[PDB]
Amino acid sequence: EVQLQQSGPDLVKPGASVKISCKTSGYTFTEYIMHWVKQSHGKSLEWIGGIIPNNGGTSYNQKFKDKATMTVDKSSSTGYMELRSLTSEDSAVYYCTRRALDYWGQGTLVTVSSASTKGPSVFPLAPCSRESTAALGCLVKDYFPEPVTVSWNSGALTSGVHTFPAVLQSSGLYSLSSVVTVPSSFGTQTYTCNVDHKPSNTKVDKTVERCSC
Amino acid sequence: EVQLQQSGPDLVKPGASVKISCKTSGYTFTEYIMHWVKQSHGKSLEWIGGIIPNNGGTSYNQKFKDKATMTVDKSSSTGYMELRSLTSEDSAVYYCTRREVYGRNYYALDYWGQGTLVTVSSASTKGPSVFPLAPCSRSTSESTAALGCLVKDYFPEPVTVSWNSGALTSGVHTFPAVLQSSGLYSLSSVVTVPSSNFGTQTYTCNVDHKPSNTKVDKTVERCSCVEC
Amino acid sequence: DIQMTQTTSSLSASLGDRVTITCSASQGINNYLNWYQQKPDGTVKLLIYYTSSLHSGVPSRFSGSGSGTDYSLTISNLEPEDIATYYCQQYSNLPYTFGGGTKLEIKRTVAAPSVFIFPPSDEQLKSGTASVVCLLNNFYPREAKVQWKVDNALQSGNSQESVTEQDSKDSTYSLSSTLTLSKADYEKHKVYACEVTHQGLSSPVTKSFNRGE
Amino acid sequence: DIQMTQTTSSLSASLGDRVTITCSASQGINNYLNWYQQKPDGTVKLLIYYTSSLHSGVPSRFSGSGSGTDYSLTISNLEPEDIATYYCQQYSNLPYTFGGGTKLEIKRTVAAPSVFIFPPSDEQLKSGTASVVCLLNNFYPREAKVQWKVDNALQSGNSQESVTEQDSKDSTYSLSSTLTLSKADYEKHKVYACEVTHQGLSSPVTKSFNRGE
Repeated sequence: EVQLQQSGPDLVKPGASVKISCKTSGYTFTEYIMHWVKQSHGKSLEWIGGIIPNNGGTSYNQKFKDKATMTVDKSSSTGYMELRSLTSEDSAVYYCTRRALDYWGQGTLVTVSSASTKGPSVFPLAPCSRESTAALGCLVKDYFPEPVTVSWNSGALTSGVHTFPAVLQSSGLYSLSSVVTVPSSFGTQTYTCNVDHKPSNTKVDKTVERCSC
Repeated sequence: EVQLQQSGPDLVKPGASVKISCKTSGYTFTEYIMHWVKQSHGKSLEWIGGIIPNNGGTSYNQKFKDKATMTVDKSSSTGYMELRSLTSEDSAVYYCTRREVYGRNYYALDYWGQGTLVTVSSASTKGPSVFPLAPCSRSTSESTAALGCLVKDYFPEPVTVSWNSGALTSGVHTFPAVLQSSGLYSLSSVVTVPSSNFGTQTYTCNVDHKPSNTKVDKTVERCSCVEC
Repeated sequence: DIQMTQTTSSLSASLGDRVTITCSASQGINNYLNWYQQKPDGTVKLLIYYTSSLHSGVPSRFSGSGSGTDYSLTISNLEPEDIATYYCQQYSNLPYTFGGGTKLEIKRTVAAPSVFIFPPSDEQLKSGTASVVCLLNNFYPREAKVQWKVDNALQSGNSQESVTEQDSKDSTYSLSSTLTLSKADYEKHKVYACEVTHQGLSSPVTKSFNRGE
Repeated sequence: DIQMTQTTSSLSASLGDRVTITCSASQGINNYLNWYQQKPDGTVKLLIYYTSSLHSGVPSRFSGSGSGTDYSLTISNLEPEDIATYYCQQYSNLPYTFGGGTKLEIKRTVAAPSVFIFPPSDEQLKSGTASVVCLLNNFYPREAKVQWKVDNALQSGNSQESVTEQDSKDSTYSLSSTLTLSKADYEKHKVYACEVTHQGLSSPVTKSFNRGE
């Protein structure tokens, strides 16, 4: 299967540079042109440019000519894009693609900010009193930057799970809730949320205890 | 104030050696003799020996002559004792003490260190797990509510437990550890309060296990709300 | 650059309905037009190339037509997994440009939210802040009103909402609302209530708890 | 070596009473005898030196007398903070030797225990073990019986007790009893009860919970 594996999310400072990688497999790297696309949050797609892996020839959207530099490593079937002179306007998801653009990478989230990394606090969401379903969750509060991942019981519990999109608080830190609804009668079942914030190297397991009196 | 500050608790393997220190202050180190004492768990005090810091002369209880070696460092006002060829019978608290002289030849141990716990074992260090003991109000006519922390499966002794970083002491009972059949220790620390609910006060136990460098803060949820 | 327009940005239709998405160019692009599907996941796939040709794995219920400046994507009978944003892209001239996208959601029958309220944990509370969370689970349509009351006093400007993307199976939404208070303010008051207005509810539902006392 | 004996190992007396602790030597020690106090916390202090002389800070209600082989430490009126173990020590001959010690506790009025039962946390339970804790708070005298019942079946050999030292203020004891079970065994049964017998209770008190609810 054709596959484009992009590097993970990155927080970088304004004025600095960042380099995104795109590791290909399943086809002959040198036989297909590679294109990069930008998508700002809640916005449309923008073509950045394309690179011919065999020689290294590039064409750029004029809007990105002083912004992006595309390179390849033929030995590892990997394309790179470097973004320089970063501003908050460069905060976006960036996709590598193969040329129509028939196959796409999963995207890399770049956050441009001078603010420091901060790991989340994880608090239980437990009801006060002891219907066919009860609800509990974890509040994942005061982290930066995106993203966090939340699983339940190490991934064994997926049914009834809603992990909400993070919202930026007025403090400039993110917060989200992850909730589970489960059979109201639960007696033999424990409920542990597993929170991972890679930017801060934070991993938190929080067992949610019932208020059963 | 006279003070003898002893080194922290130590886990050491059988056949090995251990060196305990006793850092003095408040008096002139070289002007007072220092004695060491052993106390096995649940047992009486035993005199090991004494050392004259100024020259380094020693006298030993014959029972410890192949066991203990006493030294001093005058530059740091510190006395040391080294125990060799360790066995489980050397597991004990060891005290350094200051000897005072009164008349011609009246002697007593007028000030004591806080003691150093030596555990001799081949078993590895293990930090505790801390679980909540959650308050259930069983009746409406309860004059006291109770909660706590269970500090389970650690080795060796000791652990220290405080509540709300030491600000809560009234009503606290931290029980003696018990050795489980697994060879690991467990204890509970509980708080009781006059049942005025709990007020606006929250309850966090602070557990410190120095041997494993473990510090755990565990908030015990009160669950002092109701929907109805 | 060639401006690509998708006049309809947002679109909802019933399961089984026939849907048509529009794409217009500021000049003639001579059938050099592709269509892409982007899931809520953020993953992108090619649907159609050169106006009407289907990409591998694309079911035949997808089709495309057009010429000159005006093009159409048709979904003949709408399945639940067709929830996505659809983008057109011209390659007549560099730079490649994309339309603004059309987001597609499903019309289902009205479904009332299950409502749950969660008090703040003591673990959070001791650090000086209280988060109170109201959850609305699996409802339709998205439009919903959440009002916070504290001793029956309507709160304002101290809450934030987050809404899930439409579920791929049951086509419902879920919503969280977080009320944030200082420890001090929290400890002044007794009764905490979120009131929910929604079309599936005959009248507003209130969930509440009393902070001890 | 000179054997030092304290014929009475354990002693209880009322607040305000006069207490005398005995120390005998296997030969004459010519008044070369000291007394030490060890608190429950393990801290040691000198009380008396050379039979009768008081150490700094020792209140005058402490006194010491004797000669030859037999010596006495007297506390004229017993305060609550005199709870401790008292040791004699000869320095007539090397090696210095100590008596076996005399533990002093207070007689107060009978006080019934407050009893509490605690189920295992889910946090513990998910790891495969269940600890059930029964607490007896602030009672006198020390003698107390705890029996565990599981679906009204008396448990044996699967619990451990711990008892505090006598409180320095109210002169009471507290006791914890921990019943330990596998997760599987725990989840077989429903009703968990600790039954408490004590002199201050007119009849045995049972505290219980049912698992699940």
